[PDB]
Amino acid sequence: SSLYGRYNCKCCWFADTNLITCNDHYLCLRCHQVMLRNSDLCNICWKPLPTT
Amino acid sequence: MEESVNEIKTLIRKHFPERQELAYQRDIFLSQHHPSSLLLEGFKLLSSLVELESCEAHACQINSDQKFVDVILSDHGILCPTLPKVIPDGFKLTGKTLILLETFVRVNPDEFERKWKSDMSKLLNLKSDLLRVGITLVPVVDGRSSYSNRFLADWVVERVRWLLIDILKKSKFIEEQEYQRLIHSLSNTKGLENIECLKKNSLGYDERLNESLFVGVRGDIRESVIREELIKLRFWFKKEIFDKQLGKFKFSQKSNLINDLILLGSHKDSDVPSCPFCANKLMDVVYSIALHPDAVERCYLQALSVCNKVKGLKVFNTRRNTLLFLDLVLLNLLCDLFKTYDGAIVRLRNAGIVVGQMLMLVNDRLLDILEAIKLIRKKLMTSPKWVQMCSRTLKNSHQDLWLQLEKLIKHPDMDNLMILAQVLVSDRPVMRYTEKICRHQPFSSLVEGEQKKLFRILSSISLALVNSMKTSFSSRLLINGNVRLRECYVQRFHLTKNTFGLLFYQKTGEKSRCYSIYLSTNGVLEEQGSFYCDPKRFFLPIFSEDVLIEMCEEMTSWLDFSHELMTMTRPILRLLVLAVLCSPSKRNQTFLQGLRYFLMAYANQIHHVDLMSKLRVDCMSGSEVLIQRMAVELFQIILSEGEDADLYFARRFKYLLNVSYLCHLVTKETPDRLTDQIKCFEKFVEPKVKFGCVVVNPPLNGSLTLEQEDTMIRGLDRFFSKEAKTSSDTQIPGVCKEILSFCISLFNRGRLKVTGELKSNPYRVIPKLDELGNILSVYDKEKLVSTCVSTMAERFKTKGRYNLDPDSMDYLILKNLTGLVTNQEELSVMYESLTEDQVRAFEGIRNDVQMTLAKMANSESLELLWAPFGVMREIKAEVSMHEVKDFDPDVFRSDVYKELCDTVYLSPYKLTYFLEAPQDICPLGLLLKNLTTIAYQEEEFFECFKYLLIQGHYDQKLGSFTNAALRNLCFYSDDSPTEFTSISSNTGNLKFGLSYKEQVGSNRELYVGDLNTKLMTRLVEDFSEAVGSSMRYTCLNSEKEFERAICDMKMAVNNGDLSCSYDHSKWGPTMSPALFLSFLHTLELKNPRDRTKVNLEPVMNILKWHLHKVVEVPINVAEAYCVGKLKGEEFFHQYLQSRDQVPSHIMSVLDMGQGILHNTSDLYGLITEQFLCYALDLLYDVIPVTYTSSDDQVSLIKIPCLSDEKCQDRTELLEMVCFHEFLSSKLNKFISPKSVIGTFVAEFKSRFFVMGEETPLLTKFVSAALHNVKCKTPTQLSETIDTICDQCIANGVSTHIVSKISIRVNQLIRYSGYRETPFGAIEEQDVKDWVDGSRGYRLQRKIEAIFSDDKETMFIRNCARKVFNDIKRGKIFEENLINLISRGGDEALSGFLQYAGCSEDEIRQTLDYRWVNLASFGDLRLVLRTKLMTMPTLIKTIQSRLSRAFQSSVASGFIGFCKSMGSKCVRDGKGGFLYIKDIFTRIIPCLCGICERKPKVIYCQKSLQEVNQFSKPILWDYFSLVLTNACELGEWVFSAVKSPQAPLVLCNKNFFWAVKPKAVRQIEDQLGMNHVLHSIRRNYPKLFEEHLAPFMNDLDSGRLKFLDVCVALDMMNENLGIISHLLKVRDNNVYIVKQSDCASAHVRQSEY
Ligand SMILES: [Mg+2]
Ligand SMILES: [Zn+2]
Ligand SMILES: [Zn+2]
Repeated sequence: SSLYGRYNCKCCWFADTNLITCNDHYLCLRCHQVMLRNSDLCNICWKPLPTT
Repeated sequence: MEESVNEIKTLIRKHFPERQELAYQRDIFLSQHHPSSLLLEGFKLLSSLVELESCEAHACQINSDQKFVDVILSDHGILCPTLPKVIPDGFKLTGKTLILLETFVRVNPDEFERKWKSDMSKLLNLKSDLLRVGITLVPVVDGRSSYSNRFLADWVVERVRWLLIDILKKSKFIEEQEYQRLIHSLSNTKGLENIECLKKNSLGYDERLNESLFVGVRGDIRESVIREELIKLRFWFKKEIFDKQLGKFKFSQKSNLINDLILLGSHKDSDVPSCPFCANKLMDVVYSIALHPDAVERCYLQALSVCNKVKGLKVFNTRRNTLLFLDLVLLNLLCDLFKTYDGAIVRLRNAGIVVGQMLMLVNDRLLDILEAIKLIRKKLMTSPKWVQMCSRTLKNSHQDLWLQLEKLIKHPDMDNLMILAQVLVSDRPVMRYTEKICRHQPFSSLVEGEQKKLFRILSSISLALVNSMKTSFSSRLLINGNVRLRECYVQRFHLTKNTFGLLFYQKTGEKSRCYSIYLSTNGVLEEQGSFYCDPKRFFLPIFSEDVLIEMCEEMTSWLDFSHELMTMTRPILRLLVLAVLCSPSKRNQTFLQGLRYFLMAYANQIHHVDLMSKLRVDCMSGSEVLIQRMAVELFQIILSEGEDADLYFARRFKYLLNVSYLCHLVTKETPDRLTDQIKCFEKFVEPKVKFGCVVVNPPLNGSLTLEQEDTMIRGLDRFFSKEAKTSSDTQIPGVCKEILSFCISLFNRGRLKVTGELKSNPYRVIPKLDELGNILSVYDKEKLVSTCVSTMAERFKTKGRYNLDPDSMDYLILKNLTGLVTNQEELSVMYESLTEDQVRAFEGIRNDVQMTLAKMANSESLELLWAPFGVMREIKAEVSMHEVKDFDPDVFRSDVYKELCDTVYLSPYKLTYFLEAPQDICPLGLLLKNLTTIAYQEEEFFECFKYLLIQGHYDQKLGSFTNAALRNLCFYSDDSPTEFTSISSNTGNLKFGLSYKEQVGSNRELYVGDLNTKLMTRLVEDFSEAVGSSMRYTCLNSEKEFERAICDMKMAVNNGDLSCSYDHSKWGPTMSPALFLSFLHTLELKNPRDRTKVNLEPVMNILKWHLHKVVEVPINVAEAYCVGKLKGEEFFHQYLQSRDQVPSHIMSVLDMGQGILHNTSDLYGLITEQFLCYALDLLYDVIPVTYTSSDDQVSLIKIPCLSDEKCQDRTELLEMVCFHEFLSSKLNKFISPKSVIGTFVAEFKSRFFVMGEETPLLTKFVSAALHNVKCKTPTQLSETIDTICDQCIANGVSTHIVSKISIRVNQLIRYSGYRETPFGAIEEQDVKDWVDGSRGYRLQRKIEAIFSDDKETMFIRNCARKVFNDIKRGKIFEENLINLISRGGDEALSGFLQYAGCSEDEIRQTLDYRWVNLASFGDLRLVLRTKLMTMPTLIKTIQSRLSRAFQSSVASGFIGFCKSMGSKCVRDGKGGFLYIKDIFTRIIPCLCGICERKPKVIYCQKSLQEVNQFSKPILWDYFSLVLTNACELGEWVFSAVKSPQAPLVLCNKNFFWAVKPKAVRQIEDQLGMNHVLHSIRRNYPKLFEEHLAPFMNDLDSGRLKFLDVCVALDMMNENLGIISHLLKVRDNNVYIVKQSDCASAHVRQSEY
């Protein structure tokens, strides 16, 4: 579709279930808490992670 | 007065009869008055004039009464039997050796060569049967382009060449059948289309040719028939092909893929051991060395330099007495230093000179003690003097200073030499030709230093491997399944403070050999191994031991998200990149490039069913099993991990894709030439034999027999007979006429997405074809032998008495081969530029020329004694291959005669068959006795046996109404088209020839054409390029819609459309010109202005010729098949079964030449693809769009609705895509198994777009930068590596890999004469100089980085700012500078500093920093490795701009470049070239202040007096660079440089974004022609400096602002190059960089 990008999350490509949104992109619920306790409140860059 | 006596009968009183006789043809020209005789006896007179000039130019007698070769040999007494009965123009016959010549004049470049080949092969057939008389024939043919004789000249344009055709065309009504031959011959014109003026006769073959092409193709069908047919076809397909699981595509699963991969490459069932080192013979040698297992030398290397300088100049008689004299010198020097010094052999001379019982020698060779002296006692006891008899030749025939001492003396002291031979007792090498003790530690346990050290040792070994071809290709040994190594070569490489390393071998040349690395640390030798390797495959890892480690570390750094994934994949990748380099093969390329198809099939959803049958390449040679295990085991550790497996899949995707692109580490070129020249003939003929439409040897002048017509018609009938409802799927080539007619019918009326709009009206040396890629052809060899015999057969006719033929004949040969640019120095630099195979070509020419000149002399069948003696084991049992087999005794074999069959035959008692003494300038009539004696004394025995068998007379086979077919003229142009059938053009049948092209997967074939068939192809390709250029969706020869396809495909992957990546298979051999005829026959293509039908009939008549074309069987495969099986391949089956003499010509319906009809098939694959878009839009809900590119396509199909769960109907896309594949089989387009369909990944021309951005290909661009070093000059390869490192930093590599490729190419120049230039190659230590910069800004940063204080280069930027502000703004303006630029530079720099206002205390202070040039008085004369027979700076490229095959290797290029940098290369004014060693040894060494900022690149003035003519400043070049870039980029270049504050910010390595090149704001606004008119108004008017291709007053305006100051700088300074830049657009402008390469880059403001 046209808003947003498809429905998959950018982290793992293969995931279209009850995921959550994020700044310009979606995130799955596994990848959210993984990337939350991986590094910080972000990536190494700033794509991800709005607060809960 | 009939206007025939006007200026014919009376102007013929005015000519010059200045040669052979008085009136001979003119007396029988005055007599006639009747014009039928007056013309026929007129052009015969003019042709007699042309042949009479052309014979005395070659100095032969005229063939007087048109007599044949049989009666012309039986004139003198040489009685010859029957013969092919040819008429020559002239003949010489100086006694058993005859020159035969023919002359002709053809104006056109097309019909020049088709007469030259014709009369050459009419003469060269005559040579093969002059054995019965034993005469050596030499043929010569001269064709010219005019009648420019010596007799009457040169207002011939008003003579008979113009008006005899006027007399013909006027008085045509007398009987003559008038021709376009006589107009086209006698006139002079200098070619495009509208071929319709030819006659078009037709035959009974052409009507059945048209009954098989244009029958069912109609294309006027209405649409609602076609829609019903397509719905019925879909019903049949879903019933009886799909739903029975007979489709070709299927879904993918994320477990069965990797569980069939590890049963594909991972060989479980092989006995190859598990560690990588034991599997490869070269990779444990690298492992064994990777653990550690000056006052005398200066007195030896200088003497060895003098020694091989003596070896360079020819001094003595034979090429063994040179080696014996030189080792006598070295052996006396060995005895000398043993007693003088104290630090003898035991302490200090074991630093490389002696290795234990063996010592160094002349051309990087070794020879042992006690066999050197046993060899030198051989002839010094037989020949009494041999020293004073031989040192006199060095006493008064060299330069006679000797550069030597009491070393070269008489009979050496053998007494202390035995003390030498008993101190040096024994350690002698093995070099073994020709298991389970795993003493190799596991690679994952080695500390990081030893892994990097395993890279270093491979660098050093590979450098010695490439240097092993530097040895001379004509030098041999003295003495000459493991062995024991008496003498050998050596290529020693250095490791540490005392350790060494040697590399023994035993042959010379450029192919694979037996090598044996030792390791001699402190004089103690040590075994390390032995291996075979092909040395020219090892060019990549030469100085690159930090490119590859930083590459592997970058790929590891992509996997940053988790440790114990990058501490686990780090040694697997290092060993992968190490084992790929340690064994290159085509099998490793063909494996590793096939894993991107696997990775896309794992990424997308749908894939072909024969995918896993194409990924498997079968194995050889043991190590390939381990490289396949490491490939397929690196995959299942990136993907397929535990619970957090596919966490960041984009990083894993680009990681495994760049692992798959490590097939570019292995070399792109061929492993062997004859196996690929076979493998590209059983890839040419295997589709045609299976299809069954092969005729062999057509009659080739046009017409055909009956059964060849019938085979052609049967192939046509099988082609157009596929049935629209059967199951002959993608295996069999053809086309059904129903679906093709549907495609044409919907194209004619406008319903497809491309119509017949048709803007822009669509009408708008002598190589032979059998032998492609060879070094020397047959025709070229007899050209060259004819050249040298006819040249040096009259040199000592007018200058001597046939008594003077020195080694200047080799100078004739070498200047004919290598051209030019004297007498044993440039003869040496010409002979040291021939590759080994063309060295053998040279030797085969020169012994032939010497044989002919030995036969040239005159001033028997009664005494033939014994050429071999008739008491040995043979008389003529196996040397009967001299009168039946192997026609001439020059190619008599010695293979089964191994090493001593021949030398037993070489013992007579030195009779008349040998000569008593070796000569040097031996007269003719006794050459072959000199040659057999100089081959006897040589210890080169089989050559001497062949010279005896030439001497013993063993070459014989025991000899002991008119104007109709008078093509007997010099200008009657029979090879010109007048009529044409459907197969012919009155000339021939459009010949072609085969070669290969050396890609990285598999070698694609390549067809070349004759000169007459290279313009017809050009007509058709230009027509279809025009017609396709009117269209909208093709992508082959455009760029606008290629960027538009990229911009659509990024969006289609980022939104979620089904993005299927297709690839068609066998596009070359399966297409056919019959398909393009039947397609184009019923198109419309309406004109732009008036909309009238284009007459497509000329392209029909050319495509019929393309249909009936002929090719040539290559002669190297036609000999390698008749050698084979001696009275197992699909081509070999159709080579043995033919009951003709031999097959040589192949004609068939198929094959559509590879690249020959390329744009036409782009049209076909465009229109039929749009038709399949229509069918899939009709039969489904989708809306497709394609981007075909003549071989492959991409199709971005979107699905309207149902993006929700519980689909049950949407997941059955399989019948759609299998039906697309079914119809594509129906048209002709077969889809290959490498074609993967789905979302998440799209690929088109290898671009690989992805959800996030795109995937950068690190490995492709780095491995393209590394082995693409082709070398002409250092500044040429310097800007070449600048453009490669430019286009590879556009694509996301880091700056560290770029800087290490820069360091590699700097150190790769410096392995030759060049010391260091301040311009260098390219910028080491760079950051931001690539986005807002060019070549000028990188050289500017390099020169500013030399002066690393920013106090001296400033005061040059301020001067540039003053002159630049005073050309544009205020109160001073400069308009008089061209006289200041051209006066040299030093005073010019002081003049441009005078404009700013400077003191004399500082205008000479900045004039002091200076650099040594080597291209000051011109350019370096270096002769490079190129093919046999292949003023200022910017003027040549502007002359190239105004005018709008066989391959070679890279390591041989670097060896030829390093050999042509130690010769007399540098130039010094008046000629008389010198060395680079001579110039750099005269520099005065001082610590003179200036030389302590960057030493031995920047010198002071007071240390360059002795060499002062090679000394320029850099502040002039720095001022020139700062001015000429600020012409064309920025005013910010005049500021300073400061740190960008470098804060503690987020240190991400993976936030690649894209940047636009900012601040490239020029001044000048669209140049291109406004400098050519500027290059006359302020330059001196050198518009007439070779005024080629004018735009003056036919094809000018000007006055652009800054070019007055900004072209003269390009004109005089050698290496700015700014007008090459500003006449071109940028190549990237899409730069993609990191986040910390823009927060850590130098900030140079405009005004700050
Ligand atoms: Mg493709
Ligand atoms: Zn996710
Ligand atoms: Zn081992």
